[PDB]
Amino acid sequence: ATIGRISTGSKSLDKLLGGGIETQAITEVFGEFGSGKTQLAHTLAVMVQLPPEEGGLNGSVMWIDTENTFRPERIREIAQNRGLDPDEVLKHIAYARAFNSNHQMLLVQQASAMMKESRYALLIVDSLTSHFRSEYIGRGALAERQQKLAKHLADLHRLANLYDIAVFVTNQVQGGHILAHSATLRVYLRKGKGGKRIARLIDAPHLPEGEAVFSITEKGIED
Repeated sequence: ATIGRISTGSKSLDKLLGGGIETQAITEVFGEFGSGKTQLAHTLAVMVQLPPEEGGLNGSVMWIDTENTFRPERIREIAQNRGLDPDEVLKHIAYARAFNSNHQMLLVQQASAMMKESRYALLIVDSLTSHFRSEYIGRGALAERQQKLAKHLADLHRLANLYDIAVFVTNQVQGGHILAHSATLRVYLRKGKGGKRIARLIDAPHLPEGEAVFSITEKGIED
């Protein structure tokens, strides 16, 4: 992984992303359940804690959970298989459930208070859209749903830039999922076979089209 970025754990996925995930930016990963999107989030929550030589930023994590995504048992396994102390890794993941889209937005707006006293380098939102989709139903509420989501993405981008944090969010295709303003780096995941998952990058403004295969292992993800 390159200077100032966080390695995903997979050398081929890092290459596809131009050297790993960036701070001061939003990486948005699309896929169905089983595609590896949440496995990648769990892996990043450990990788960011590593020193720069090993692909991290010695940073803490904030995890905003909108649908029971976070598995501390998985973090413990990944940490153990990457030579880290699992209890220390968990102590540096600030977990917060978001009960609705308003609460999800407020959690982001209030997050920087805890960032002056500890060095955070990663904010995960898993998932970005589940509350927005369940709360704003039909054509009569669609414009408001997209405006609210765009405002949330602007808040995340501001936080990312002010505190030098990588923002990593998950999503699902449906064109319900496309916004008028492109606030993120979009990565599309799909499930393969034999432990493999495939990532595709198709419309990045400063990265060419590409694809990468990675594996789900006891180390989280790797080639």
